[PDB]
Amino acid sequence: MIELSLAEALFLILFTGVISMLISRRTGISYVPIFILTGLVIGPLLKLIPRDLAHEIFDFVRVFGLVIILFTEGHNLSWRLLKKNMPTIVTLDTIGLILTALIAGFIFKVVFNSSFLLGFLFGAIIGATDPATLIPLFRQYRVKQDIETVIVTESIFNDPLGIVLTLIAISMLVPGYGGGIFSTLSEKLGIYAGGVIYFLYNVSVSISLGIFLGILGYKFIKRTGIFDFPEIEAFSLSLAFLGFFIGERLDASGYLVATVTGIVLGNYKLLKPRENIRILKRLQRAIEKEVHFNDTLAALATIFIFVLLGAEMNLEVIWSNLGKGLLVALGVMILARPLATLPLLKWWNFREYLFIALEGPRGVVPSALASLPLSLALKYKSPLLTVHWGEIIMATVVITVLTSVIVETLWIPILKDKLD
Amino acid sequence: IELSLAEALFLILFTGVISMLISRRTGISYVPIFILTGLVIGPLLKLIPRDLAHEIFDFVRVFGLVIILFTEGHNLSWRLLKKNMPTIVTLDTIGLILTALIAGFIFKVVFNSSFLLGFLFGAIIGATDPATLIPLFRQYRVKQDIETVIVTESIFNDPLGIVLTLIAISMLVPGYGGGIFSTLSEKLGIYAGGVIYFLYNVSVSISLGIFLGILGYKFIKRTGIFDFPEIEAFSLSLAFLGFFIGERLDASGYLVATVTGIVLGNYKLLKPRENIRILKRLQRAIEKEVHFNDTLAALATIFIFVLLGAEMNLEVIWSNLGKGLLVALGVMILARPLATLPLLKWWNFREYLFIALEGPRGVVPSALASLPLSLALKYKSPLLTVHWGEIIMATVVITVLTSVIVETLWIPILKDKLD
Amino acid sequence: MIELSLAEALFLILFTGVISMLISRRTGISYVPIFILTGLVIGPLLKLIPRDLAHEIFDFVRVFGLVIILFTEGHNLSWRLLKKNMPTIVTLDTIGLILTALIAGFIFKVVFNSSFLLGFLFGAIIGATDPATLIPLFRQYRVKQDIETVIVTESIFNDPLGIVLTLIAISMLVPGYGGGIFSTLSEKLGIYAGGVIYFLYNVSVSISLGIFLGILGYKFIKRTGIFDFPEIEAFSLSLAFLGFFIGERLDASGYLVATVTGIVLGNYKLLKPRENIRILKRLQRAIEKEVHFNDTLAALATIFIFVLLGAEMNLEVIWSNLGKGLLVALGVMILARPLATLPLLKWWNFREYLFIALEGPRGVVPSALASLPLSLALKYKSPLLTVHWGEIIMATVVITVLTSVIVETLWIPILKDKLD
Amino acid sequence: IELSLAEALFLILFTGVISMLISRRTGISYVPIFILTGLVIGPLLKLIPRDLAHEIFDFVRVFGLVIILFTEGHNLSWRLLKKNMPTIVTLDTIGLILTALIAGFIFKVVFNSSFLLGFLFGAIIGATDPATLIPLFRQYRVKQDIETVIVTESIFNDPLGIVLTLIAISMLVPGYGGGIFSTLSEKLGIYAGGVIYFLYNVSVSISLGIFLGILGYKFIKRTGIFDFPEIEAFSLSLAFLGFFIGERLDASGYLVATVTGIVLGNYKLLKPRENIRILKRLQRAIEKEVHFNDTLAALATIFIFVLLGAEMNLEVIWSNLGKGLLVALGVMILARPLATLPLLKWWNFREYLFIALEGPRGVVPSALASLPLSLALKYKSPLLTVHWGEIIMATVVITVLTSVIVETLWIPILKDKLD
Ligand SMILES: CCCCCCCCS[C@@H]1O[C@H](CO)[C@@H](O[C@@H]2O[C@H](CO)[C@@H](O)[C@@H](O)[C@H]2O)[C@@H](O)[C@@H]1O
Ligand SMILES: CCCCCCCCS[C@@H]1O[C@H](CO)[C@@H](O[C@@H]2O[C@H](CO)[C@@H](O)[C@@H](O)[C@H]2O)[C@@H](O)[C@@H]1O
Repeated sequence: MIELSLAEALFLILFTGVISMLISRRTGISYVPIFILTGLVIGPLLKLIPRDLAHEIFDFVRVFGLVIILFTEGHNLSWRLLKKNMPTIVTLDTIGLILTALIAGFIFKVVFNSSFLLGFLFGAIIGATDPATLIPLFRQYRVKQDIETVIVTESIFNDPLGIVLTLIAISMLVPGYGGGIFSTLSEKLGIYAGGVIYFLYNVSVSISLGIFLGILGYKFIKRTGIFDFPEIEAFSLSLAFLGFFIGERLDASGYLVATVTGIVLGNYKLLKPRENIRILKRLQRAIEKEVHFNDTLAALATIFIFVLLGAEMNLEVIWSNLGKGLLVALGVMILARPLATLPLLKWWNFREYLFIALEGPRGVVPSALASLPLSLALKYKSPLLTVHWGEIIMATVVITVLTSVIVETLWIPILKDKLD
Repeated sequence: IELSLAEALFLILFTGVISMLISRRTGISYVPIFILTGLVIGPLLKLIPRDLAHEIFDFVRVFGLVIILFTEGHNLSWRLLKKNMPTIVTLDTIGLILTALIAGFIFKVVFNSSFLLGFLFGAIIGATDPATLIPLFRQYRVKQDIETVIVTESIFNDPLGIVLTLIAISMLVPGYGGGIFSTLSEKLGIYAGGVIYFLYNVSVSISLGIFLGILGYKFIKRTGIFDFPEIEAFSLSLAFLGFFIGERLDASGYLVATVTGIVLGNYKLLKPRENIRILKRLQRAIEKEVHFNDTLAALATIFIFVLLGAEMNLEVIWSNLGKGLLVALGVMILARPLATLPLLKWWNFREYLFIALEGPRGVVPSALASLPLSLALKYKSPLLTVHWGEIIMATVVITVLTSVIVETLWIPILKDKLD
Repeated sequence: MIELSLAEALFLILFTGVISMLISRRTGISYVPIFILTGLVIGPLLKLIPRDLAHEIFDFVRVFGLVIILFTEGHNLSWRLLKKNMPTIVTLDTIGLILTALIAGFIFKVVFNSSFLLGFLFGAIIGATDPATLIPLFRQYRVKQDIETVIVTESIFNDPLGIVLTLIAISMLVPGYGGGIFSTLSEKLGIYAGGVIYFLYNVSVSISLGIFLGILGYKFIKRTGIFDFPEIEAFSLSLAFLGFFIGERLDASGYLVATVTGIVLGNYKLLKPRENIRILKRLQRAIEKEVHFNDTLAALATIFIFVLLGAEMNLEVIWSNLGKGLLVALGVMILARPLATLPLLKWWNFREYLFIALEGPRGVVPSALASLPLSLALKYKSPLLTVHWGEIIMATVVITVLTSVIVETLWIPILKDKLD
Repeated sequence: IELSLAEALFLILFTGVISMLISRRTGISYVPIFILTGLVIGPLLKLIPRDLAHEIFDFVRVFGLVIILFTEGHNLSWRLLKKNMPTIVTLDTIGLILTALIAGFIFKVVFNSSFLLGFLFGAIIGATDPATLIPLFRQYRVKQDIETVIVTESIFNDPLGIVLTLIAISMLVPGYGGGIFSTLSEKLGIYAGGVIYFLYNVSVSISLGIFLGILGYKFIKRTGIFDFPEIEAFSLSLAFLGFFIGERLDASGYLVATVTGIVLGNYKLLKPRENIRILKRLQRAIEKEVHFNDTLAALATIFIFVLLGAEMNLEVIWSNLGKGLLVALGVMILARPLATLPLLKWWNFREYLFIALEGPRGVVPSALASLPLSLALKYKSPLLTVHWGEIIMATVVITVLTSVIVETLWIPILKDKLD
């Protein structure tokens, strides 16, 4: 079939998305696994959408959708609230993310023999976190104000970072894919240390440039004074993708850049008392509307990601490695998190921290990166990265997300009473 | 790969923003600014690979159009249609087709091209979109009913302006797509077959259209979905469903989507059935949904215009503007009136001359500008030399530009000097 | 596989061609059906070459190969020898070709219900003749000098003409494919008469223009005086394809044009006694070499055509309609020819003509046009021309060529003694 | 579709003919005339769509090359090779590679491009083909052995000039094709891995080459085929077989074919086995076959050159000729000698300087000119920006032109002033 098949796919996607959201609206079950299972049914079960096409879309979505999503997530948070607990988090992401990634790598490595790189990329994928399916649930069981903040921040920050780790890990697996400066710093200064140097490098660059472009955007809106639709929205998207582009060109993760810009505009209010208020309020409201708009967009993107992930998976590989994946998953949930969150114990009680450690689930970003290695393997051949291992990784990640979301979402309340 | 895409989207959207700025503060209509800026971005700076832009255009040509026409379908009043339904119907069937033919004759006798090619050009330049005229309407206080009938004309010509292109296109491909139209053409000749095919198309499209609209509303009732993002996802879903099925039955999915848009945009009808209580809520929810979609459609519009700007090549358009302008003036001065003269029986002569004269060509042709060239270049069909493609496309560009601008300058003079 | 699969295909083609030619060199059996069967084996039997790829090549070959072949065939004959029997032949081709085409159309029509057009195109395909596999055989059994000439001429002339009929017939089946002037003359003056008017038209145009370009070529070689390789060869090809191009642009069969040019250069010797002989002999020999070269080329092309035809066929359709095809074939052989060659009886005896009528076989051109309708059906969809009918036509043609060549080649000698 | 193709072939071949004419009567070498005429035909007249020409080039790049290199393999003397085999081997391995590297350094420091891109450029401009020099050789009476070693250098550099390109190309594609070279690069680094890969390639290619050659001759004996067209079909068949299998085992099929060409061209060897009676006949049959194939190869050569002429775009080449010429002079004056200095140990200094200086770049680079651009444009690989492609290609054009012409003008002066 021709591009009308793509449209058909689109309709099926959105429709099923709506349906699933209805299920969640009508049943306390999180919408994520519903999305996934729905994708599975709509895909492999009924062969309505083929995996090849599914992936063909999935790359596009993997880019744009994630950009929008991350940007918006950038918009959502509040800098004061994060500054409140700033020292805690930076370590938390940096150490946790990497440590979780590394240890799970070791974890993955044992279950199926693989060069570390494979494991490390697995963890790098599972790196990110998404308690977006818990945030409502927290309010639903009188969860304290304080921790929700730091967790939210953790997710919003680690989402792009998991990618970086992933892109780093992948770059290690395939020579040409690695950017220039990484290659240089690697050959020159080893891979272990090179990873770190490039880490601090691209992080610093990305965040700084993100700030730059962000405030530049703010000033632009200031002078231009665009309070009316749709130019503000268009400008927003253009800005995000700009940050992403430039960021990626300079061998950095443009995702983090855009995200950062989102944080800026989302939490930047600098003005001279000489300035009128006729414009500040207009820009405020404008920003608000644009934000909500992109919230909708990001929602769409999210739905796409989960469902497509659903129709992406190969049942055979899954079932074949069903159990193993499970062990890996629960293992990750109950070992990777607590062990990588140990060095925060000096800030909260042996009981207190246990919650936030044991609670962290895995969602969007890893769901979107599950097919990436497979994508490459299909696109480019490499002995280090077999297609086989691609399918394996993807399957395991699927299981991981499922298990994580389900178990965490289910066992939240029990924790509360049993800890507070 | 995707990096270049990101760059492109960035500069396009940014471009659009800037263009809306300069249009805002200079008061000039935004469209020509769009086209010219796109011109800058593609060929002038050589920043954008024309062919990639062509790919993106291949993307937008269906989806952007679907969305745009859907939202257009929303912004409609069934009542105001009901008032002048015969005027409209006469204007969008007979008038449109006649316009196509006439334009065809023009193109033929100006380029020595085959009449089929000319007719293709006509079909492409059929649809109109005077969204830029509206502010001038409410500003110079043009009579309401006129504005209404013109608008309602556009909303209907946009999708009908598409099928006719697909017709001529299908006529160029020797196999005729092996579709219904092929058969009809074989059993009754191309003319008759074409007519019957048209009627089939429109009929089924509208029936299935209102069908899906109703099914949609009903679905909302049973499901009771009133919140973002569920409602929007639903809307898009329905749109593309309509389109997909539409084309699946060889009918203009665009027409279908538009019709569904009409349904939703004009559905306070089954309100007295259920308690109005929740119904008001769904009404306003639909309203905000519509607004959102309006924004989307605006975006897609920007895409289309700017991309059209970038895709053209100055060599051809220059070498052929000397004739091109003449073609444009030609259609503006001859095609519309001769096609709208049957409408003289209902309305006044002055009113007639006005509504005929004021006929700007907008988005839809721009979206179909590259289409013949694309099909020619891709399918490598013998009847469609690529040069012909460039010719048509350029001609379309000229036409659009000139039409939009002089129509935009017509009003103040055109009103007072006759009405 | 990538374009190396095409190369593989090439090797297989030529190799098997060589093999088959060895068989014919080592066994009196004509090389044509050997080629075909070889193609069948190498194709459908072993799936070494897929039908899709096979056809993809087959279009290319269908063009260029035929051009070269027809051109060379143009070169081969001698104008004096044809002028000897000129009145006989013109009628013979014109009437026979059309009549054979028409009657076989009726013949095809009865065996399987079809609109005439289908039958007419069948006959149009079977139109051409190729006794190239008999020409040696004639010498092998002391066949008289006279008839071989007229038959040779008949083939060389009817080969392009069968195409025209075919292209005409096809054009009738698919609207857009028909050229401009045919369309006009058809709508204006009916299809029956339109066919004739366009026939005389494009024939006259093609032959005239062919002469023009031909002598133009001769003069060019004269002034330029290119006696050395390879410029003469390149120029030859360029000329042929030129004639073909221009011919096709003016809604005429460029094949016939090129062929005609070939006839010209092959048999044109005009010079002033004032002119030296140092150049005439050089151009003579040059022409000779170029001719032989293109003979080789044409041979290659021929091999391609037959073998690819072999790997093109669908065994299922064949077997399904095996018998029917046979009846059609022998029917054609024993009815179409004699009945369409009746009006030459006023020139030769009731016995004499019977030979040349009953002997005409069908070869190259029809072998190359067997897949054309199918080609279109696959490329373009049309209710009048189903893919089904495409496969059918192709199969029937295959059977026809096989049967024709085999039976004629086998039963030649018996005729001689039993008639002379 | 095919109509345009026919037009193209017509004008190309005709063009070639004319070019050979003007080259014949003006005495000037035919190659630059080829390139310039192609220039006329493609961009100048806009007669030929550059991209279609690119397609055709994609066709010729394998087949034309296979034939050309095969026939080249024929025209060879095993004896004369045996004489200076070490000189040759040293010249085609170490010398060639060194030339590539040096050119790479140049390209890098002149365009700021990555060293890999430069090296790609080097690999492309590696191979040489001085077929235009031969007449000047026999005319100005250059020493025989020199001519021989240079020729035998070319015949071997042509295919080796290809693999190195495929190397750098493979290096650009991140997956490295997942081939042997990938593995070797992973286990031993790109340098070592590349070397070992090279040795593997050459070894297997030659072994299998002579294998197929022998198998070919033997086949002829058993089959006793001495006549057109059987013999020719056979030849081509064998060539493409060699190529196919060659590439199937990730080896340069070009190298294989060339080697088989060497085998056939130099096989009077097993004559004393069988009665020479029929053997003389097969010998001469092989001779005429070779001649035929020579004609073919000439044709393909014309194709390649003219097409190269048509494919380029004057904008880029102009905007970058200022540097381009410098790059060319650069390689001619620096790359060869520094790469041929190890050959100083065998031959005299004057002879060395001569054979080094006189190093024209011919067909093979021209065939690989568009290849990086093609792969970049098609695969859309991130490391290969299309602009880079245009740059490389143009640079190659400049290089070829200048090299050929100044080398062609070198000889008369270059001989007497030092030898
Ligand atoms: C700018 C002019 C003032 C207008 C403010 C715009 C609305 C911002 S307030 C904005 O409202 C949402 C939908 O009503 C609420 O979202 C809530 O989430 C709940 C979680 O199950 C759902 O029941 C929703 O129905 C809603 O009650 C609230 O969490 C959010 O903060
Ligand atoms: C121009 C200088 C003189 C050289 C003349 C070139 C050769 C032209 S003569 C040219 O020779 C062919 C191959 O030997 C012959 O072809 C013959 O056909 C026979 C049919 O089974 C085969 O046995 C062949 O071996 C050969 O004897 C002959 O029919 C043809 O006419």
